[PDB]
Amino acid sequence: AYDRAITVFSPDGRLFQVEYAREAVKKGSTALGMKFANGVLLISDKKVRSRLIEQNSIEKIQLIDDYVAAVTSGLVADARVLVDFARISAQQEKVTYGSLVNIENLVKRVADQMQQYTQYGGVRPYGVSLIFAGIDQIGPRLFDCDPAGTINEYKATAIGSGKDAVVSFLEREYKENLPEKEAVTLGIKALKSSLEEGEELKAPEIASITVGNKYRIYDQEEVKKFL
Amino acid sequence: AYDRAITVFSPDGRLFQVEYAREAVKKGSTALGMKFANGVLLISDKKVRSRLIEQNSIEKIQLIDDYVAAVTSGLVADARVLVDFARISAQQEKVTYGSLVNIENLVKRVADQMQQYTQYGGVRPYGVSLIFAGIDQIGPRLFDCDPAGTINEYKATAIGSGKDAVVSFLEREYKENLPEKEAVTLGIKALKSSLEEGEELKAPEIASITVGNKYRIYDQEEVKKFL
Amino acid sequence: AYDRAITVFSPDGRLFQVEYAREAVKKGSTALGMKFANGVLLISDKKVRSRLIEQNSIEKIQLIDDYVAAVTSGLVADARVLVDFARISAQQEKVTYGSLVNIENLVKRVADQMQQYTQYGGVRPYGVSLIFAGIDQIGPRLFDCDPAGTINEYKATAIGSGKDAVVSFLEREYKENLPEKEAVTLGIKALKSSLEEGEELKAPEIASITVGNKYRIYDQEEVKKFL
Amino acid sequence: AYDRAITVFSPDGRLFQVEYAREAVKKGSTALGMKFANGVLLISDKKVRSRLIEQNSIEKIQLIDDYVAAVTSGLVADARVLVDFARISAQQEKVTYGSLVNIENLVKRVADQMQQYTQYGGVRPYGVSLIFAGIDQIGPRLFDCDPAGTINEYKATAIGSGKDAVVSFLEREYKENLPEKEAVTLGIKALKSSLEEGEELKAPEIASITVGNKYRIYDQEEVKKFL
Amino acid sequence: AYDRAITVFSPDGRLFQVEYAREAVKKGSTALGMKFANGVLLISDKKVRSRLIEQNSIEKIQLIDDYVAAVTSGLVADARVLVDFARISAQQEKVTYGSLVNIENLVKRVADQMQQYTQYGGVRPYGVSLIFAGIDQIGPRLFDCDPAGTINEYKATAIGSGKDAVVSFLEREYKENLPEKEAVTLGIKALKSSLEEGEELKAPEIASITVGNKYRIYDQEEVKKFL
Amino acid sequence: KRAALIQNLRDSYTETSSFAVIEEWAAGTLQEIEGIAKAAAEAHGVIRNSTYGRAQAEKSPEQLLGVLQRYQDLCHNVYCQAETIRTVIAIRIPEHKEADNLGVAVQHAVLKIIDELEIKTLGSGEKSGSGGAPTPIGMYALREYLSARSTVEDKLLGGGSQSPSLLLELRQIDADFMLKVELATTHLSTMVRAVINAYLLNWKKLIQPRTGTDHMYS
Amino acid sequence: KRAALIQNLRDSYTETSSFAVIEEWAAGTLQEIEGIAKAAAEAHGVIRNSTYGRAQAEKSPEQLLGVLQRYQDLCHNVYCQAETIRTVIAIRIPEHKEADNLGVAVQHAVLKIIDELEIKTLGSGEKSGSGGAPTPIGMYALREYLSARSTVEDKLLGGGSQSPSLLLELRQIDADFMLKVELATTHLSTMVRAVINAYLLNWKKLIQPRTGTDHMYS
Amino acid sequence: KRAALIQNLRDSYTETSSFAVIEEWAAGTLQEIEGIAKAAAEAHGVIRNSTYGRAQAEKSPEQLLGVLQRYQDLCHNVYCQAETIRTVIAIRIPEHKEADNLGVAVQHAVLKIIDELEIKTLGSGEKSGSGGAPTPIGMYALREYLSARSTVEDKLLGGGSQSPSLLLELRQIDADFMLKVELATTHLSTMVRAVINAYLLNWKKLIQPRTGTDHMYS
Amino acid sequence: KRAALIQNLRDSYTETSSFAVIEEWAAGTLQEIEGIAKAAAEAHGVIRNSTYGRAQAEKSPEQLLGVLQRYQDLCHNVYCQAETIRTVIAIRIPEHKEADNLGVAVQHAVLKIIDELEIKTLGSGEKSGSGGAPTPIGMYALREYLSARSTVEDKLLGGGSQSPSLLLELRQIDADFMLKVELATTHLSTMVRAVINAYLLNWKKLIQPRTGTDHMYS
Repeated sequence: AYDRAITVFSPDGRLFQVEYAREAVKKGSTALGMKFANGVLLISDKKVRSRLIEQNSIEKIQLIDDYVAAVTSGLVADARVLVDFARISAQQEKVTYGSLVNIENLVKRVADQMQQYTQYGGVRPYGVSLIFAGIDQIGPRLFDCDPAGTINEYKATAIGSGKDAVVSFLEREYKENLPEKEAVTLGIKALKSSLEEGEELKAPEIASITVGNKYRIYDQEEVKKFL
Repeated sequence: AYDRAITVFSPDGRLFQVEYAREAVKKGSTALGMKFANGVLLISDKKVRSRLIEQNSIEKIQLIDDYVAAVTSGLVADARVLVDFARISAQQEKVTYGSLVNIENLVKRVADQMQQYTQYGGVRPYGVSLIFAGIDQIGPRLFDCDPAGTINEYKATAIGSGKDAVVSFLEREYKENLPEKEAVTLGIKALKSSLEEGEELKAPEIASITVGNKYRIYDQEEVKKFL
Repeated sequence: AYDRAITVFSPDGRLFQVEYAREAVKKGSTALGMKFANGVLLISDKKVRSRLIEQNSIEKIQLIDDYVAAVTSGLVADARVLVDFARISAQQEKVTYGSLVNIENLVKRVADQMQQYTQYGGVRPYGVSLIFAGIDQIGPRLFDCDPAGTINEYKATAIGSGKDAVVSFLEREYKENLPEKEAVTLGIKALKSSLEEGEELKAPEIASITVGNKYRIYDQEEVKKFL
Repeated sequence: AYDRAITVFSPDGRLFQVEYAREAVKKGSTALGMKFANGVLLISDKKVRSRLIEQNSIEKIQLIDDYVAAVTSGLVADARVLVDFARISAQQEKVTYGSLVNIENLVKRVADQMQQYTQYGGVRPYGVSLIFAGIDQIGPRLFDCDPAGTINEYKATAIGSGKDAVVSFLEREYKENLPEKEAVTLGIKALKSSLEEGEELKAPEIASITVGNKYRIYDQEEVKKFL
Repeated sequence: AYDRAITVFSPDGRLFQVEYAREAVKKGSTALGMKFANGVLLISDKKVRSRLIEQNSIEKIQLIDDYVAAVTSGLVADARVLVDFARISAQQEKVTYGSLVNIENLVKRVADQMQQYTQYGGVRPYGVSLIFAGIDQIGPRLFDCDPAGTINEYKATAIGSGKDAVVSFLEREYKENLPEKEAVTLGIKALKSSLEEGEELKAPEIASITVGNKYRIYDQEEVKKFL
Repeated sequence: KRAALIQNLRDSYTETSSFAVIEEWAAGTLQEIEGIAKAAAEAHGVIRNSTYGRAQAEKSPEQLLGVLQRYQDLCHNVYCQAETIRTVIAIRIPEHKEADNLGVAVQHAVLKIIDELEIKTLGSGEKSGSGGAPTPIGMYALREYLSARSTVEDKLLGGGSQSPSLLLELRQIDADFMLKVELATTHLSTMVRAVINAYLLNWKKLIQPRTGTDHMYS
Repeated sequence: KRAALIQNLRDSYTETSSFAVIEEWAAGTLQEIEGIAKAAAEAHGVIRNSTYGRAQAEKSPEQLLGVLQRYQDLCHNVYCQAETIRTVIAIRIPEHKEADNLGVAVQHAVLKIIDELEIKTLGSGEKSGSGGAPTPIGMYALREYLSARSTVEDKLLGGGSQSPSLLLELRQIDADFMLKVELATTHLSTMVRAVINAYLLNWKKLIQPRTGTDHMYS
Repeated sequence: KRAALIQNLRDSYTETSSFAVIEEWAAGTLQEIEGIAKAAAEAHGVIRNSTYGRAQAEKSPEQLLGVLQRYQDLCHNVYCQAETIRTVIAIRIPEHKEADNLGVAVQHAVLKIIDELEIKTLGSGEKSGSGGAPTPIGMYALREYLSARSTVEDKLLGGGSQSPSLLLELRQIDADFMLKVELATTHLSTMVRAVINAYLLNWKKLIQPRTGTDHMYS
Repeated sequence: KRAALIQNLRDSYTETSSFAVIEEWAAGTLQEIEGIAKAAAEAHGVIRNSTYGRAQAEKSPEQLLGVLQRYQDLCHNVYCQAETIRTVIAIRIPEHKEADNLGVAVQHAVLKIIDELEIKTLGSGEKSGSGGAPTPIGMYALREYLSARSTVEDKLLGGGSQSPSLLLELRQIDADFMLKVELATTHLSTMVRAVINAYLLNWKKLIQPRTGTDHMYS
């Protein structure tokens, strides 16, 4: 039983409970982000799941402010709490300094909140991964962040069940500085490459932002033009 | 024993104690809600259970305010505590801003309270699901909310033992923008479709609200006209 | 071991420790209440148990105020603590508003105290059930309340070892709006129906209240006239 | 293991750890109290146990104030702590109201302190029973109080190893309103009836109080006149 | 099970959970530091791991201030949290005294934070080792610091998977007071000596500081001239 | 229809079937066991007082065969009756679950002693386990006796064996098999009385091993 | 294709296959077992009332052979039928995991009693374990009877044995083997009824031992 | 009436029945065991001093048969008496429950050593388990002796065997069987004394294994 | 070089080797088993309708030998094939560690049922354990049959035995051995189908029982 308590190391220096939290992330639907020419975008598959649901409501891309967005994968309730933390944390920084100079610090604050929950007994980790994408004073940024509180910056990355399909595809096909429309197409292709063949990709979420602008969420009909 | 503590992930990234709380919800009697033309309604079956009970008292639909109602299913005492939280939370918002612009946020606050009880050891989850229905500045709304703190917005949904019967029936027969009386009929049909045949549906609870009005609770004799 | 901790759900969504608390209630002696014409009454069997005890002292019916009374069954010390809570809670309401408009809310506050002790580790539940009866602005009221924090309003009900005998007898013989003396007789009959035959009912406690009056406790000699 | 934690109910609704605390009480030497004509008394056997002990010191009857006394049986250190609590609690009431109208409430406060330690994990129960006897505005009073926080008022009762012998003897021989000297004789008889024959009763402790007076402790020579 | 709790000594006076934290450090890529003529340097291997990562971002050498830097090995999230602590701790000292006279004390504060997490139950140790190097009023300094809170000052040392290869190589080849370029070469050699042959060292991180100057981070092209 | 199948099974083997058996065991059966015990003891006395010659190897004593057949007939009935009680319990073992098994534990507890009665006490099995056969004599007592005796009858009859001890052994086979019935009957009585008690104290849970009050849920 | 292979297996041995067996067991099979019990008891009466001479060692009683062949035929069918239920469960034992095994536990639970039915009750194995053979008589009853009888036949026929008890043993072989069929059939009935109950209460988990609602994940 | 059935059982096997046995064991029985030990040791001396010839294969020594029959008679009584104590305990094993079993544990504990006395020490069973038979000689001692001896008698009598060691073995059978009774009686004494102690220290819980004070409930 | 040695082992017994075996088992093997079953059942009918005289002790029925040789040849192939799968798993059991053994547990789980198939179902061992031999007939079925039959052939041929039951037993040997092949084949089918399912659901972990993402370490 090196397996049952967030505070117990295995004899090889592993935290299995943290690693199990990471398996929760794998049960979420795939999402991805990539940097392109003067911008960054997010695409999220949506496991669409009944006509009785309201579609235009519950959805995985969430604005953190006008210049920063996140997608999540894993336990939904956990994700919601972490997105709210991200939002409040962003506004605290804005009130203190008047602006958000480096998105990396917002992500670190969320990652630190997550790391805490891997070190003190009495809590479980969040079963969530996030991708964060936006423009700041350094430029267009793309980070991910996992249940361990591990951060990385990427040119392109994914989270969810289809992570590995989407990542190897992008390892092969990805180029820097694509125009937006080519970046979106590449993204749709990568996402498709992760599905069981004889399985159609339904309308995903797409959001983009380019330097000197606010985020825009593509509406369904704009998205279909890529399907 | 990946099974015994709210704070333990299974090796597949599951929280079985939360999934067990969800089984508590299945022991409750079925309730449902659906959006219709400029409105939303709730119907609840009541496991009527002795002539010595006071009927006009203890009952599953509860007003949160004049424009928002809830039905619950699962552990009754848990349900009571959550409805009270909903009510207080609603008034807090009203005092802060003067009104309740988006019912989604009330639901999120209740869902967050529930998610907390799935992350800190020393507590168990609430064994309750709720449906929330009302009118706000977006329009008529219908949410559910489960022991995990998971939220979804629907056109129609159900909770309780007969959930799956009622949901697949609505998946087949449901149409948007029905007039109120047709909506209610469709609802009564759906509810009936979940009973063991040779088992009669006794008088259920029905509440409705239409844009620009307050909630109205149907009284027994108005309900019988649909039986 | 889904069995050993108040905070563990069984895989079927049960809280066995709460259910065991409920078995504590079954070891108490039977008590009952019923609504009658413009009033409500309580009758409690007293397991009389030695001539060395002081009878006119320790006894199961307790006034909460002049208009509200309770009987308990189960662990005596637990019952005492809950009756005190009920009394203080009643006075808190009276100080805040000047009166106690709806007895249901007093009962809810007691039931909420009890539900708490079924959700946080570090405590056990109260092994007590209570019947509350009194007059308020709605009319004559009769509630019970169990270790889970579950509430119900009744026309007639019982608690303790003889619960089921007394309840089925009342399910057969009970009628609404009896005069007081007939109500008391019916109650004594019901109580007797729960004894092992060749076992005589000794003098029970009886208390009644009718609209526009305070509670009265029957003294022994008034009670004997019904034996 | 329904047996190991104060907060666990057995499947029959028992708290075995509380019941075990009650076995601690049985290892104490017998004491008893009885009401008599306008008064109440206490007699305590003292397991006298070496000539090197100071007798006129450590002893089981303890004055709570001038009008109220207690004997204890069980764990000595626990008993000491509870007697101090009783004393402080008595003085708190005196400071608040100017006097101690009903001894029952002092006893309840001590019994409540004890009930607490049967409901919150992290403590064990007190392994003590107490008899309290005194005069108040109701009259002469006699209560006992056990590890569970259970209270009863008696005409006569006992605690300790010889409880059952002393109680059945009193059930046979006891009469109300005896003069003091006859009461004491009856008590000494009862206590003797609990000894292993061929075992002599050494000098016990005796204290009495009659209406309108303070307690008096019999000195050894007054006691011997009854041996 | 002398193995499962940070607060349990084995019968030989070992804290295995601390020793397991230490195994986490071995999974990190190798880094090293050495003192040279009027200076100190750090070299870190970077397990480069996909062209989709942003290289110029996430990297193991971190400035603590302008005159002090650290490399870490082990759990990344833990490392981040410890580097932030190091930074804040540094500024607290600067605000109290106006400067940082002895780098040893900064290290001790970090080491003490780490030791705490090896003595109080309810937390796990940090799975991180750090090397600290900088100039202070004593001169050029080089410390390491492990999960146990153990500190040592070195002329040269390493942390990570290749520790032992790099340390024995330096035990053979190291000389004091080399010029900077020879020091860097020796370092690159030592690092290479720890790789599986038929495995090429990609561009590492290098930072150096010499008395009376601030730290400088070598850029990729300056580093390649040594490869 | 699945509920109907379960219901037919349970309708045909009710708590009255098992109670019927227990009533019989408390009355008739323990009396018969007693009589067999006394028959056996009486036969043991006759044999103890006998001197055996070659004449005894030429006829199988009918007194002993009668006692043995009578015991086998009782054991036969007790086995068939035991199996009624088992059927009544086994067909009410509820849906398998990792909890709510307080009643199920009572069911397996009582089934276990009824198995011990049939396998172990009655010696009903074809081959006994590594537990051995703790009962002094099994169901197939007649067969055991006739095999033991015929081997010794052969050696004595043939020129017959001249072994003085072999002759005394023939007698000891007769003696011991009546002893074994006295002992076996006492043993069986204890066990039958134990099951009477176990059943009558536990029957409610044997029939309804679960009752789940959803007062708590709405 | 791997899913296709699993699917073929499961398509060919569906829940209807196992239900078909259970319906038969509830109706036909228990009746057949009952008849065999009555056949056997009747034969036992005939033999109990017989006096055996050397004549009886010269012919194998066809009444007994018939009863034994009839039991062996039933046991044969019950075994083949049992194996249908086992195949239905065994091919739906899911991916091995350290958790989410509440349904798996139901599967192993029911497979265990079907194994006990085949190995232990039906005595189907070539050699029984250190548990012994708790059934009074196995599948290979005819074989057991003929071996037991032919050994005694030989000794009696040859100059034949003069053992009086050996003659009575021949008779006891005939008697006991019919007794063993009465006992074995009651025992088999309890077991078959037990499996009817176990199956009908548990079948949903036997077929779908896991269902995992990812309402919680997005 | 169910309570009446339990009450009849318990009225007919009361704590006096079990105490009666224990009083006898403490007085008479241990004395009789002693005497048997001394009878056996004396017979062992007689045999140790004898030289055996073919004459000894022609008669079974009546001194040894007497000692063995005397031991078998004691074992017989101790078994019947042990079963009284078992019945007294077994019929007061209370309702099965997962708690309140401190007294129940006392009951099973004492039943266990009485089972060890009957099965293991007295060797009362038909076949001993994989535990082996730790007692030097069982209930069926006379039978064991006569079989061992008659085999050797046959070989010696027939042309008889010319084995010098076979002749000495006949003597060693006589010697060893008297040794085995000395050893078995000491062993039985320890066990009987152990049960006297275990019973007298535990009898209150044996009879009333539960008492539940509902002072705490009202 | 040590990695090279491990690599050669694993290169020569890859997941395709084990998949090849499972494909065959799903197709060809289960069909062959089915045919053997039908051959055996047909032979059993022929024998059931026969009256045996001394003529039958003078020739070994070639129909039966064929069926048995055909079963032994299948069992032989299944065993060799089973050992391929074992080799594929056993050579990928990773470095021993007290943790990270979720995949290892899958490996031991599947190896366990393949062992059960070889030892227990196929009866491949020289001597079976205290578990007994739960399969109706083993690999060495021909040998078992011939030994059983020849012993009875001898007694019948010699003056031959005059046992009527011995003659019927010769017939019952022929009958039962064909029955045992029907039963054995159904049993073998269940087990083969069980392993098909177990392998196809678990193969990924059988080959790669660990994958350790050091995203968390730098």
